[PDB]
Formats: sequence, structure tokens, C-alpha cells
Amino acid sequence: HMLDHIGFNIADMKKSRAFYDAALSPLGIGHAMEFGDWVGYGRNGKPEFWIGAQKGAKLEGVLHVAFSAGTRSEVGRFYEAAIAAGGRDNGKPGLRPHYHPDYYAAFVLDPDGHNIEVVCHLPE
Amino acid sequence: HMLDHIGFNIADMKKSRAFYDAALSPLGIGHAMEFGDWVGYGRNGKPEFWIGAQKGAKLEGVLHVAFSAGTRSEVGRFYEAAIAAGGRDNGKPGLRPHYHPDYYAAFVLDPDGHNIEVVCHLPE
Ligand SMILES: N[C@@H](CCC(=O)N[C@@H](CS)C(=O)NCC(=O)O)C(=O)O
Ligand SMILES: N[C@@H](CCC(=O)N[C@@H](CS)C(=O)NCC(=O)O)C(=O)O
Ligand SMILES: [Zn+2]
Ligand SMILES: [Zn+2]
Repeated sequence: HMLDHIGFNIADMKKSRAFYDAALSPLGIGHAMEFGDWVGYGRNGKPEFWIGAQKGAKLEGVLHVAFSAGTRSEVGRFYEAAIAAGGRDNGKPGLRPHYHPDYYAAFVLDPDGHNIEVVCHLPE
Repeated sequence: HMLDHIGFNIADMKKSRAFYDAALSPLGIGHAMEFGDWVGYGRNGKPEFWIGAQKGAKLEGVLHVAFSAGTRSEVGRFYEAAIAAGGRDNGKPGLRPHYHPDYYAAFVLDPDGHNIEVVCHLPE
């Protein structure tokens, strides 16, 4: 994999932490680490996804982040949990064959409007 | 790995494409794919890092993206190439032991001010 980690600031840590806690839980993802004023999500102690809430530093415009799912069931569970936590629909779980024949994904906007996806690339 | 891919808009495709072409080349990373109005960087046909240049849609604020290096030599070569292409220094190649004892990295700002890192986590 070419991506090691990413990080960005959001408006409100309480709100964003709650969203990502709920959204990423079905992927077996939790707080891999909390370094200073950042919260790092990851699996098996390896953080890859960092959010911060530095005053005035929040990202503006839409960032797209896609997380990897091992199963289509995980895609669906991410979606349900993210919506329930206040995420806004940006595309229901389903095949996206215009990308490739086995691309199965769902899209939810986070509290700052970022386009958060979970995708499985495998046939089932 | 939990990150599948990311994407965001930048101000000027010619400038950003040139920067990332130069910066990511030492990692064996090139244009894995060009889908519509986006440019996808990746290795072995698998795009992970997408940039676009939609009018008015550019990301504002600082995004941090770190790419994985297999060797410390690669970290250094990324840095030299990124600087030569007009990147701004945000941290020279070297150990960052305050992260962990084998963390070796360099940081360069892209044309839009994003904090681009290449990191090797292995002892050498
Ligand atoms: N509503 C669409 C969302 C598709 C989407 O957001 N795709 C990602 C890339 S995988 C993206 O950033 N698209 C930007 C665009 O399509 O303009 C769906 O349900 O498929
Ligand atoms: N100038 C520093 C840059 C360190 C840096 O940018 N670290 C990343 C995380 S690996 C970051 O986003 N840091 C934000 C901060 O330290 O406030 C260096 O050379 O080490
Ligand atoms: Zn996507
Ligand atoms: Zn970093």
C-alpha cells in the first residue's frame, strides 16, 4: 500500500469522534493511538487516520476518504452505523460496476461534509 | 491496511500533477489510472491517491498525507525531487524518534500548502 497515514482538522472533536467511532467500529477500527491533541484511528495498534480540532485550522472543501472492507456485510454495517450517528447519505450500499465489476461501496458525509466511503473490491 | 484511497481537489492541475509526478516517482508511483477529470496515483495499477481540479472545489486548510517508503534512501529521494519541483521544506530527511525509534521521514508542502510526507518505519 502506498498510503501510510493521513490527518486533518475538523470543526468539533466531540461530534467527529462520535461519528468515526460509530462508522469505523464495524471495520474493527478503533483508537489505535491518541498522540497529543490528535485522535488516531487504526487496527492492530497501527493508526492510519488522524483527526484534530485545532482552532481555525479545519479543512474546508470536500475531502474524500475511502476505507477498506473485507466483506460487503461490513460496507452495509458501516453505512447503517454512520447514518444512525448523524451522517448524511451520499450513496447507499451497492455495486458500482462503472468503477469495476466487483466494486461494492457506500458513501456518507461526515459532520464537516467530507465524503466518507467504505469499499469492498472482492467478489462474493 | 485500513485506507483504500483518498481524493481531493487542488487549485491547478498542471502545477500539482508536476509536483506529484516528481515527488512520487522515487517510490515507484505513477499514474495508476486517469478516471474522468481525476488523476490517480498508485503502484501496480492500483490507484490510491486522487487529485482533481474542479473549479471552486479545492481543499482549503492543511491536509496531511504520508506515503510509505520501503527504505530511508527513498525518503531522501522523495525529498530532493519534491524540493526541486518547487515544494517547500517542512522538515528534512531524518529520524523522528519522538514518534518511534525507527521513524524516518521528510515533509514537503505541495503547491496548495498540504503537508506531504514520506516515511519509512523500518530499522536500517
Ligand atoms: N453518490 C455516488 C458517490 C460516488 C463518489 O463519491 N465517488 C468518489 C470516488 S470513489 C468521488 O469522490 N466522486 C466524486 C465525483 O464522482 O464527482 C455513489 O453513490 O456512487
Ligand atoms: N516539521 C516537522 C513536521 C512534523 C509533521 O508535520 N508531523 C505530522 C504528523 S506525522 C503532522 O501533521 N504534524 C502536525 C503537528 O505536529 O502539529 C518535522 O520535521 O518533523
Ligand atoms: Zn472512493
Ligand atoms: Zn505524518
